Amino acid sequence: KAKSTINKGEETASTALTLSGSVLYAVNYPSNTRSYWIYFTVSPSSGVSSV
Amino acid sequence: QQTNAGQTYVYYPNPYYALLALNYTLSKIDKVSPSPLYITTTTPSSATQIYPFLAHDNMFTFTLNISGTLVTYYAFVNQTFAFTYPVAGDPLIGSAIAPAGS
Amino acid sequence: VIGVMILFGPDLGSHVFQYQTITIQITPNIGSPLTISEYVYQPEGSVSVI
Repeated sequence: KAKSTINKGEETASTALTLSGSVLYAVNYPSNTRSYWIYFTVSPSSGVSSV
Repeated sequence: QQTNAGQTYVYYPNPYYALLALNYTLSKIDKVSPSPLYITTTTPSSATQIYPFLAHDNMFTFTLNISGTLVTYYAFVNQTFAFTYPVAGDPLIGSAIAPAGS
Repeated sequence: VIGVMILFGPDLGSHVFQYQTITIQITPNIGSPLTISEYVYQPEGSVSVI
């Protein structure tokens, strides 16, 4: 149980995301009344581990 | 007051317009017994006669031209104080917070 | 690299995030979560980069 705990702990300090790429916000531009969507890209923090 | 994107921006176009506003608030909005400023169009000669306490307060005047008639005012202040009012682009009215870009 | 797109519905699409703060958070099962908080002045171009 302790061995399986260190394994989970190491995956905690190693797994993370990062925002690589600006965020886009869409809206009816001539008349700012209604929003449409939002888009952005995410990647693991470093080449450390999957997520 | 201007409206766009569901929000209503307000501002006071002049320091004198903001003074007259502060007068009404101190009088009726929040019931404060000592009012720091009192603005009246009555000549300060007789205004002092009816209100004896205004004889010790600093006074500055400012005039306005409403409907062609030159209406003058007399602001009496009894204590050195400062106040703030929105002057450009403040949609969050009623919270005392200066948003970014205001 | 993974793409994310948040589509708005009728409940929220009737508001425009102008002079406001937006916050999004992605929290997987195992690992630390990512919070993204921005401030939007005014939308322009029909695709605002913010």
